[PDB]
Amino acid sequence: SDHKFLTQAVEEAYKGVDCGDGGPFGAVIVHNNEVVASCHNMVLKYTDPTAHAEVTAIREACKKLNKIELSECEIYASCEPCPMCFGAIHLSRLKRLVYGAKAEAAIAIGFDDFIADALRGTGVYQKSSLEIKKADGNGAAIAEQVFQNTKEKFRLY
Amino acid sequence: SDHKFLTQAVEEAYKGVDCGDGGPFGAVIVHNNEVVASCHNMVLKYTDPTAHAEVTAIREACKKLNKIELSECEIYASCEPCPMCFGAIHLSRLKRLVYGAKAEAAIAIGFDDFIADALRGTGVYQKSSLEIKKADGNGAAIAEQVFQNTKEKFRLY
Ligand SMILES: O=c1[nH]c(=O)c2ncn([C@@H]3O[C@H](CO)[C@@H](O)[C@H]3O)c2[nH]1
Ligand SMILES: O=c1[nH]c(=O)c2ncn([C@@H]3O[C@H](CO)[C@@H](O)[C@H]3O)c2[nH]1
Ligand SMILES: [Zn+2]
Ligand SMILES: [Zn+2]
Repeated sequence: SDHKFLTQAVEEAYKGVDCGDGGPFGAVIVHNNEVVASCHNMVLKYTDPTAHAEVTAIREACKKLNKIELSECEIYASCEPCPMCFGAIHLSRLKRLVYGAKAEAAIAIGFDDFIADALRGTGVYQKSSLEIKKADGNGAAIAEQVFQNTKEKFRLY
Repeated sequence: SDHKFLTQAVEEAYKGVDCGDGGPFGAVIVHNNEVVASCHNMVLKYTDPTAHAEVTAIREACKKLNKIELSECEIYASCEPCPMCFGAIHLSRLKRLVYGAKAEAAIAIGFDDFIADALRGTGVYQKSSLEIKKADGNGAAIAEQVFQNTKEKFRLY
């Protein structure tokens, strides 16, 4: 099931960059194999620098489920969540995170050198016991290729 | 001017608690002593765990100026911004953060031990360049008092 939802996040990244909503980032929030939210980066469409794919997905899932905690849900991110998005995942009480590409793949096409210490376990104050899986193999290769594939179809931000 | 805007952020915190919008947190974004945004936590109002005072203020400031970067603006937070909000502050390119109370003040009254390494200077992957001022004296007293005064006047989240 991990491959299915990570693939959906990747295709959301492509869709969002193709419609000009924002950058090539997708996020899918699922509740026991039922997709609650399927979103991409909306920074350009919303004129909102916080409207990352993950934050957008959290907003939508919480509004749809009428609760501010997503402890029964998991989030699939096309790319490794940034510090803001990882903090949002923590505040959401999401119980699992699966992400496709490492943040370096986005940094390679010019994005901010902006990586969540708590995700990589390199913090003094911020810790995390969130279950975190970095995908490998097939879906991971596809997810990493997103940034080379889309790098001239959108504005950096 | 720092004290005036920090006190307005604290006033926003009290205001938001009174109307049941969310927790005792406020944020004011200014552009050369002109207020661009004045908000409080809206997590309960919006059913959105990302709607912290800082994130709400960034969204509204960027909507008012019709741009996704706030490089000429400064932000005043009644309480030390969390990892999510400090990440959003990074992404917004706000050039200066002035915050009132230490995160320990919010932790003492029930909020998560959820502290941003990059704000306190212990981040490894996240490196902030923005100027950061922790308020002293009367401003610190105001901001810390927020959490004693609003104890059990709001629903925790
Ligand atoms: O988690 C993220 N979600 C996004 O939508 C997004 N859009 C851009 N970025 C930037 O990509 C880099 C790798 O996380 C960081 O510079 C992010 O700010 C994003 N990070
Ligand atoms: O930066 C923040 N803005 C808020 O609105 C807010 N509301 C609650 N909290 C929590 O307070 C603690 C200290 O920052 C952390 O547990 C935050 O999640 C907040 N942090
Ligand atoms: Zn992000
Ligand atoms: Zn916050």
